Amino acid sequence: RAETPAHPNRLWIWEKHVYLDEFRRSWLPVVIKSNEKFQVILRQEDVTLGEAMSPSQLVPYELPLMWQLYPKDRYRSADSMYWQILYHIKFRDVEDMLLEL
Amino acid sequence: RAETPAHPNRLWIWEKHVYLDEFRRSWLPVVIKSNEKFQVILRQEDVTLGEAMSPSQLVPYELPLMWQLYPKDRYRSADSMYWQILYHIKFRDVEDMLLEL
Repeated sequence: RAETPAHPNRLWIWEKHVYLDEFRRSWLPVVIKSNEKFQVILRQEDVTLGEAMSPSQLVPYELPLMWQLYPKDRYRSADSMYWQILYHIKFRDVEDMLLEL
Repeated sequence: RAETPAHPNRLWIWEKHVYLDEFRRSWLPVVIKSNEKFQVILRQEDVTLGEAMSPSQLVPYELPLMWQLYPKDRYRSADSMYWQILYHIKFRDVEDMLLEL
């Protein structure tokens, strides 16, 4: 039930639905709470999915196509916004990431 | 001579020096250019094949077990490496692609 040190470097968007990193590790956004700053819980999920799909065939989105880890552990949105890392925890063979833009 | 735009989304290692894609197409590495990093010539031409090889089976390769195409522009190797597919073409029904680290 503890947090995860090592953080992914990049979170490409695969599907609307699905993000992939450099460890070929699928992450899915499952909730997007909002009040000023929204927050996305990307749960690591198995796949059993494919076909790297385009922005074009994506496309209107609340979340960036890309997510780039910066020197200070902030994630930067493909559209120049910055997202704080809220946690990279794990709860019973369940590994989630919650980003707060 | 013939720039082709839809390149394989997934290179699988069938054996040593034999890859396949989603299409069950044959891709053949003939040259690797150790310039300072890797340059890999891949060329299509189907070869009759049965039981694929195991990674152990194909032994510690020059090449990877699998390349998988990311939305970014590039193929991720089974090793967190990325490869610049610098060209995809055909010279008289002759498919060629170049992959570099």
